Amino acid sequence: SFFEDNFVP
Amino acid sequence: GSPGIRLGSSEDNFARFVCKNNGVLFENQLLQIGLKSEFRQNLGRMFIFYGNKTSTQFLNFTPTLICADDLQTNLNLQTKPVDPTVDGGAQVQQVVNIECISDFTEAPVLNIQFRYGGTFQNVSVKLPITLNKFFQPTEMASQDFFQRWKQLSNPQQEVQNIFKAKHPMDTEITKAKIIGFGSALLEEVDPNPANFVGAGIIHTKTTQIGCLLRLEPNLQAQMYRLTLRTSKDTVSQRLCELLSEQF
Repeated sequence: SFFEDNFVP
Repeated sequence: GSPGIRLGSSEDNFARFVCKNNGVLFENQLLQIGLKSEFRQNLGRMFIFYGNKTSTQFLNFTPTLICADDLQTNLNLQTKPVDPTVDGGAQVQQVVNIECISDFTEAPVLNIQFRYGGTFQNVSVKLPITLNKFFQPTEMASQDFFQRWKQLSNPQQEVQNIFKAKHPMDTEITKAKIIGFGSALLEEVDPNPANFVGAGIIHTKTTQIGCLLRLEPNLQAQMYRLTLRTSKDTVSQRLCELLSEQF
């Protein structure tokens, strides 16, 4: 899938 | 939001009725107010149970619903009078019919007045009628979801809140919280199985708001990042605040 970014680094 | 300890205030248990409809909303040493509710489309029906905990009758028992100037144009409440006499140990029921006109943030005020032992008893408590109650969950495949996710144009329609968890980050509890909140819980949308994705429609008389959401737990930090994207800025704002307080 693909959200632009992710909170959990 | 007010300054000072929230104990014996008008919203001691308000937060507990955001993701569930039933429970005891308020209880002092004379009276217990219980709640049972159901919502469909932009409507709902709330049952309010008034339990007399004493050995004597309450007289001139008068419950009134009060909606602030703006709230009133956004929320419509209708109900019938309750018999002003409640025996000791007895419970009397009041039905409140609800109609959501447009999105809102404020909560209605329930004012109860009655005579006990010849004294004036006066109680006020906020009624847990929140925007997410008018949710229509919408299941959809991952592809559909992302297609809709990227149709946001208005940057104001995207509200993100990064907050500290006020409760243990239990997975099953979290699931139940999101489902109870109202949107559908979509599986396998976020590749990371620890995250939660939600989608649903907020129903109101004048407009139907599409809403998407993403909850991201960070167990080590004990934090979350909640992301809301809806077709209306104020809806994205209010749902983000409401849901943020639940974790």
